[PDB]
Amino acid sequence: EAIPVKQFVKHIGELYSNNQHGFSEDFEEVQRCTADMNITAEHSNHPENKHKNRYINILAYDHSRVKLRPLPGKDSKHSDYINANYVDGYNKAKAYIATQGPLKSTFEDFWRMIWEQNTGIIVMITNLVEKGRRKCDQYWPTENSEEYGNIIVTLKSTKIHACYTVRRFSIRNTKVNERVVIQYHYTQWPDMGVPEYALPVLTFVRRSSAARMPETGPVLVHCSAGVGRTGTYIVIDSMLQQIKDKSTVNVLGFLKHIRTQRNYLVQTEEQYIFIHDALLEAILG
Repeated sequence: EAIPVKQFVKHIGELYSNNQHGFSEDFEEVQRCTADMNITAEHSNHPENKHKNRYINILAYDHSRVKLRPLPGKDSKHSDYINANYVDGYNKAKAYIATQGPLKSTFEDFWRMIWEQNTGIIVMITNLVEKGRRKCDQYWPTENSEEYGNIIVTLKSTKIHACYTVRRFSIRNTKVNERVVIQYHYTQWPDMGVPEYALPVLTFVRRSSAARMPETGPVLVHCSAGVGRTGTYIVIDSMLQQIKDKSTVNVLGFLKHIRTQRNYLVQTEEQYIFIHDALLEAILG
């Protein structure tokens, strides 16, 4: 259960103490927290869906997976699949869709999901290629328009900040009519480990979070696998909201809960520590 901000701040000092022993214990607990739950991901594992997964070991649990409307005709059965899950936010079920960086073979699925779920904000926390590893394919028009199945995406504006870029698109469903989608793209996450300074990430979280408008669909959050940095964002954003609303915090409880909705959310102990670093800076700022 939640603890007051004052207690949380001291708890961080305790977690760091003794060569970070407490952070290691908490993280192991997270890693083991769904071990006995027998959570299935049959759809992710289906041979027909194999090419739709960026990473063989990164699944979308069946009970929380985002489903695409099936397409009529041949191979309709597995046309409902995307590697993506609903994930809760602070006091809001299904506040996010956590998903992998789309593949060229999944661009149509990705934009169809955006249309069908009424998503208005995309949070992207990766570069396309990082230290020679392809992490995500470019699913948006560099300029003008690109067509992804029945969704035509038009670039309207690009605003460049030191640590992130904001791209506004107009999208049109050729079978419907037009909607605004804003992509908050974080461009300075290091190729290895976590950012040295939490401040630019906090700023990115605050601004991208503030852009969520009432009565819209879940905010789409993705990185490469859609678990490590994606989980990190989700925990930070949710805990900031909790602190604002209640002056309490529940990082470990909240993270254990969302592990039930998508595998490996907050993938590394370094990310788990970074969450605390970021929340401490927010509290002190």
